[PDB]
Amino acid sequence: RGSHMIVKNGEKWMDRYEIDSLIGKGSFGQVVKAYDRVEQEWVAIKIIKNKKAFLNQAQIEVRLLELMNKHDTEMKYYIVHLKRHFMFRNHLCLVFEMLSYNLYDLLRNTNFRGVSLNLTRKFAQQMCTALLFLATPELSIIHCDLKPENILLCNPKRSAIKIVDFGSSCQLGQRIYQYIQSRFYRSPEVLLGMPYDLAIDMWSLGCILVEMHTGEPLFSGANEVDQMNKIVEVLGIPPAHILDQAPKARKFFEKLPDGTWNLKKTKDEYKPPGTRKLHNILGVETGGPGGRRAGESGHTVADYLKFKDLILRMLDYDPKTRIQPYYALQHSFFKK
Ligand SMILES: Cc1nc(NCc2c(F)cccc2F)c2c(-c3ccnc(N)c3)c[nH]c2n1
Ligand SMILES: [Cl-]
Repeated sequence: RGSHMIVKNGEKWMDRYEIDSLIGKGSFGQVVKAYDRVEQEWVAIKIIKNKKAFLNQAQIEVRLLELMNKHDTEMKYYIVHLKRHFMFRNHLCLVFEMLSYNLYDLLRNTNFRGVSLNLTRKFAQQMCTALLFLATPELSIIHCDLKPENILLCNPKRSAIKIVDFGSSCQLGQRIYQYIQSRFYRSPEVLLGMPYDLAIDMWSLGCILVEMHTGEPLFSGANEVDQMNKIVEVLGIPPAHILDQAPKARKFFEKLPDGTWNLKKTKDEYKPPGTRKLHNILGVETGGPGGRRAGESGHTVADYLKFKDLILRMLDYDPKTRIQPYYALQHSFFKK
């Protein structure tokens, strides 16, 4: 009774799946680590709730990464592999490859100190490859929920990562669901109710990489007004040419005499627009985030300037000008 299924541990499904542990619940239902008796390998099984909303979302997710499986390319390997699917005990079940803990657990491991710029660089490259694969014309898949939680390590003692959770995913010209992207990673086009393309995932990747290295969220809004006001602290007021074409622009800003845009009141107070420099957040010249990387190998001002430039390309207010996967992979921040 209710949405969920039966958690036991030790139970064996279809004389094939030996269930030993629950990895973690999601909005969509459960994920469990089990053993495959016929393929002789470990598997994580996504158990979708017995509801239309989540089932319909699962059917899209199934369809999208089946489509990804057709492509002959090394790059497809940065997306989680779906081995098979079957309905069982009235639940849709997706069998995936076993991966490891997410990048939010890896940050919690360091007590939110952040990982090294060297590891942040490896993550940034694998994700830029993954976003590139998604952008293949035949695919043109917009994940719409990229965040540390949906980025998983393959093995806990190694740097290789993959993207998971394509329940929220759509395809370029579509406007299916009311709510897309996690608030902290929500790109400003989505905050202002403007149409969105594959550019919104690159804005999420930008916020994620800064958090990976500083150890904390770049823009941690409690609500949508908080989110925009905190993005404005770092990047200033958005372009007038953007705010002039945005349905929800007059939620957060106000048109002035000069045809200019100034902020609305705190109601009841943020740092003035663009005064919370990304220079001091990364601490390019003050020994890295909170001074914690001072003296440390591979944490030079030169290295912090290249990372800073690349993140600022990814945090472009303009989705037309924001850096695309193919070109972010040519950046000096990755230069060999
Ligand atoms: C250790 C582990 N873990 C995994 N999942 C971790 C996890 C949770 F435990 C709970 C909620 C979301 C989530 F990604 C997964 C998934 C997975 C899971 C969900 N959706 C997709 N598309 C893939 C595949 N392999 C996994 N391996
Ligand atoms: Cl709000």
